[PDB]
Amino acid sequence: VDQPVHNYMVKRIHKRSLSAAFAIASEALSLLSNTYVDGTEIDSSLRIR
Amino acid sequence: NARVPADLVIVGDKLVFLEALERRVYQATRVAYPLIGNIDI
Amino acid sequence: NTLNFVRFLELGLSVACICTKFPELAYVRDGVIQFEVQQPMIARDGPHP
Repeated sequence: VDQPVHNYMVKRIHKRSLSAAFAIASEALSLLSNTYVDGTEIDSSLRIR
Repeated sequence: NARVPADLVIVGDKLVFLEALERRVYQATRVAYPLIGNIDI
Repeated sequence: NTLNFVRFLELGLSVACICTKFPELAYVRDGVIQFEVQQPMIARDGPHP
């Protein structure tokens, strides 16, 4: 004669990640970090670019 | 919810999506598409 | 007999090209056209660059 059976299981998490790169040239850093020194008609176009 | 254009097929008695995502993703990039796997005989 | 006159644009070959008038073509040394095509990317994990 058979009797009922219960089961218990445990699963854990597993950690992954994503990575994506993004580069800025040194000329663009020098353009963006003037700190209120530029502002002529030709630096504005390079800053916009 | 949102209404999204994506085709649905029915097999057996189950309603399933059927995606072949090759044009939206894995297009114009340097990654190899999965489901193009290899076997050895 | 009378000859039948055919115009270029009435053909079905006219959809395969974009024609435009240009009077001073003989003074063009090297005409030039550009393309600027950008590509997407996939973010992933693992010891890949």
